[PDB]
Amino acid sequence: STPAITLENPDIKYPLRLIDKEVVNHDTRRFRFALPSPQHILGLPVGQHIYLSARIDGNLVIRPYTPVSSDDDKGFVDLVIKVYFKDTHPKFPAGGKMSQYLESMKIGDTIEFRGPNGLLVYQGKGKFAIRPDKKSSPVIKTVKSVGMIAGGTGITPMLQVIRAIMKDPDDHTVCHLLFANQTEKDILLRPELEELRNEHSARFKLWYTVDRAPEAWDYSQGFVNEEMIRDHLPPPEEEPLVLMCGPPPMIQYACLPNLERVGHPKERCFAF
Ligand SMILES: Cc1cc2nc3c(=O)[nH]c(=O)nc-3n(C[C@H](O)[C@H](O)[C@H](O)COP(=O)(O)OP(=O)(O)OC[C@H]3O[C@@H](n4cnc5c(N)ncnc54)[C@H](O)[C@@H]3O)c2cc1C
Repeated sequence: STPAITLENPDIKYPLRLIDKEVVNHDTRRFRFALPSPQHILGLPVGQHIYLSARIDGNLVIRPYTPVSSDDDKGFVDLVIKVYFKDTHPKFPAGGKMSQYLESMKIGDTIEFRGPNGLLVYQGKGKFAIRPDKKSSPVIKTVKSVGMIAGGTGITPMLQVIRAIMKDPDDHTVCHLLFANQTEKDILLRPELEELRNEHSARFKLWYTVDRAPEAWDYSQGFVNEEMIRDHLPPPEEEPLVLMCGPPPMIQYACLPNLERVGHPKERCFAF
């Protein structure tokens, strides 16, 4: 038999109860929400995400999240969240709406989840099903390697796919991640990524870039560029699938132009 799923219908909102909040570091949290019973699973295909929705300061706010849990977890869903506090970044004085709302929640408060959503589903052993849109059907793309470019919060769609691959010992797909952040301090999920590298280096390649680097830095500095894509993603000759998730100036200026310069087919590069 299979566990009961939580996300039965994508147009229903499921208010889930907050049961634990971990302060990972000053501005990073892990929020654990209870599913309807301890024996439920979320019901989120690999490749897809959920949305959170709430009335925040009187207005509707909806945002996508990819849990760090999986359908192997019974009874709960975990979200890792970067909190964007007001009065910290000069270009974003108000901070972030949903992330500050999450930070304000009390244990026992609920928030609405909906899903699953997204045009890409990983079907295992290198096979991806990618819709060109929500009523069109998908392209069952099969690849030997996956190039992944994440910026900031865009890591969690990548991590979900990486973990699904690594846990299947008969999945020979190789994932190459290039992960960009503002600073070293601002990197999400570094221990988790480095554990995967420790255990699965043959199938998981890891590289970081930071906009500004610390004194002691072993990786790259600057925005994603042509050289980083040549050096840290599979070559286009091997026809990898290229996945991206990051702030829309990152995708537009740093990722797509440079993927094209290396020779990857731009129009095949998928943005979560
Ligand atoms: C598929 C997918 C999965 C995602 N998964 C996650 C996840 O697991 N965890 C997660 O935390 N986010 C995730 N995100 C990002 C998420 O959807 C929101 O963009 C994020 O929570 C910020 O929303 P907000 O309402 O707090 O900010 P908004 O009010 O929408 O602010 C807009 C933008 O302003 C920038 N900004 C605001 N304040 C600051 C600040 N102090 N410093 C730097 N930049 C600032 C940010 O880039 C922010 O996105 C995901 C996005 C996608 C597309």
